[PDB]
Amino acid sequence: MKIVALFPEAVEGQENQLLNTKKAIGLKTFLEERGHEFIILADNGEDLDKHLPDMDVIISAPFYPAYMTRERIEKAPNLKLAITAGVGSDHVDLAAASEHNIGVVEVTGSNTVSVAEHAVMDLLILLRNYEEGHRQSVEGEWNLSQVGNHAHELQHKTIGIFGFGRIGQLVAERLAPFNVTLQHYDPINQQDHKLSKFVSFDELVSSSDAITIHAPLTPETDNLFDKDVLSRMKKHSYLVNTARGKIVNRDALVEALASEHLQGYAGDVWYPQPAPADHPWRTMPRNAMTVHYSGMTLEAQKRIEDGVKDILERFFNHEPFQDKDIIVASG
Amino acid sequence: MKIVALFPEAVENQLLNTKKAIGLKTFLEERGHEFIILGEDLDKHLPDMDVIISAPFYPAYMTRERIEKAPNLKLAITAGVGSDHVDLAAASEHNIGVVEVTGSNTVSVAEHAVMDLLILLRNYEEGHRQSVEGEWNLSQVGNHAHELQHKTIGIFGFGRIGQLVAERLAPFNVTLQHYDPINQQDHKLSKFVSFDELVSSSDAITIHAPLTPETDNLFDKDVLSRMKKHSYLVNTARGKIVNRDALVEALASEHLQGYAGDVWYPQPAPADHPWRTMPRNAMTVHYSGMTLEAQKRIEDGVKDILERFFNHEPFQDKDIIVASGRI
Ligand SMILES: NC(=O)c1ccc[n+]([C@@H]2O[C@H](COP(=O)([O-])OP(=O)(O)OC[C@H]3O[C@@H](n4cnc5c(N)ncnc54)[C@H](O)[C@@H]3O)[C@@H](O)[C@H]2O)c1
Repeated sequence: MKIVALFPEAVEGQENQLLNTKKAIGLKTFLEERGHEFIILADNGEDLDKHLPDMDVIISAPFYPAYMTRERIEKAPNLKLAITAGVGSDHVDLAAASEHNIGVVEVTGSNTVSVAEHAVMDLLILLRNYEEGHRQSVEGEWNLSQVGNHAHELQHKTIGIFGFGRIGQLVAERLAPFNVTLQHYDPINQQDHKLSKFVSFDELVSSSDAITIHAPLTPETDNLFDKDVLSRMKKHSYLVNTARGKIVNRDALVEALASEHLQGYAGDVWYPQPAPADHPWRTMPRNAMTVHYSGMTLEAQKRIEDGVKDILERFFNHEPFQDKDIIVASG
Repeated sequence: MKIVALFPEAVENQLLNTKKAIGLKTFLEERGHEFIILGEDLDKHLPDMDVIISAPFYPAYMTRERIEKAPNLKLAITAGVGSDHVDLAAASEHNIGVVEVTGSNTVSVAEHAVMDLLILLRNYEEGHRQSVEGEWNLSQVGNHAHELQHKTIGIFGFGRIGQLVAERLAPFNVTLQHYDPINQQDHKLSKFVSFDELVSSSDAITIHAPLTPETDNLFDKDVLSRMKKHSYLVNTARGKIVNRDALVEALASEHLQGYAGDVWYPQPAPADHPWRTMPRNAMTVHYSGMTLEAQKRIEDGVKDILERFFNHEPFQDKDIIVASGRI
């Protein structure tokens, strides 16, 4: 079986990174030890194309995805398994993958905590106006009026958690001790929790001091926070989205910041990814974006390495995956 | 009473302001006092002012020279905490009361420190530079990006803020350890530990101690190097606890992966303070006393003092710097 991987390019010195072309999350030996062919693409597109005829299994991370469009899938008569090194498979045409009977699996669980940490950090950076505080530090300055102007304690604020699954809940736990009212909305998790009051969406949107997103990208969350929803959110509120870029309307969110309806936006997830160099989210007012590594913390890497490995093991001998892990099922 | 306030010009829903002036306009003229907001070339005012008010980051200086000229002044209010700007000696002798608003930012400081831990370990600074910069490395940012979870965090100084920081760190599933000269029992939350051990065993250390003669320069070149490789230091206690220049050596050599905090030697930090420019800092200037609800706190306090003064009531001693006749 021939296994193709796309990973970020290794850089001299960065001897830590697991998920790159050099250390390639341990698969070279792991694979080449089991009789299989292993191809790491430093290519993305065009060098991808020359493997489509024969790749048995494709592998990539959401942070740096090999897009499996219908176009590409149809070219891959050998392909049986698309593994997402991480969580988030929107880089794969599920519909076509389904129709060609390719399986699609990601490593559920592997980086939930990481992402929670990143989100509460974002709350803090946003409310505390860390950005201004650090700019002034860096730029020679010392001006408390202008930092002060947007600096808030997180304490006593009301936080709305949109999507109260694994990460939503991890975020509640860590936010609870900061003395803050929690509300959440989830289709299903619609009971009060020890930590959060269930609330309608309408209500989450309008009553939250800031909102953090922990919802999947489904037909309902697709472009959910458009001009209309942003509009309905409290004036001067904040928004944190480390779930998926597309939930939040690229352009609407800009107009919301520039007009100052929204006090700030942070998160680490983009449409599309990689974020093109001129993505307006990079440059826009009062942002605390980072590039997309929150679920790619170093420790997160081991967890991913170990999942991809376990998957490939089960795959190679017809052992059935944990349901956790299956996006599209295959025979 | 005629009440004078110096605040900065506006520019800004800041409260300590020529525009918002912590609400003293209507508050005062609604109980019939005169209210004058301003520059310190209103000497042209101090013959007869009953009360002066200012904030510590933009003081009206009450020099002996000016106090002698100010014979009707009964109350100097500092909108905030820190009355360096008032000659207490003279205050005392001309029986002016000097009072402060003991606005209480323990929680603020704790949040700030916890955020610094996050920014440091997760590699937010690089993560954000790449963003703004239009890059998309991933080896670069991932290379030093860590979960806070599972890390051992050492708290140097287990008073209110340390404790406040513990409670917030607890649900992140880290090992907490602390050193305290007094709370040397295990805490349901942090294991007591010797300072030696704090230094050498901690993944990141946060300083929550007071500036005493034994905390002065405690984090010098020796303790910094006794700390593990690639560890992190966060200091929102006082700048001189950490040796200004040693720490720069400690980053530059990459013994320390990171340093953040909002306290400096001296403060305000000189424009060229090396901690500004040093590698892998997450320093801010020291606002925090400065948050919007720190302003509401001050607002309410300046009001409560003025109200007390007006109805001739007693004060909290915590608020009187120089006591005086009424007071
Ligand atoms: N930044 C990263 O590196 C990274 C890593 C892991 C996960 N994530 C993202 O974070 C999100 C949260 O992941 P998780 O593990 O908590 O998944 P989860 O399944 O535990 O959480 C999703 C929850 O949202 C709810 N939900 C479903 N449809 C909804 C809708 N229309 N409106 C609101 N809520 C809805 C569901 O009830 C579900 O329980 C995921 O969608 C994932 O893509 C990103």
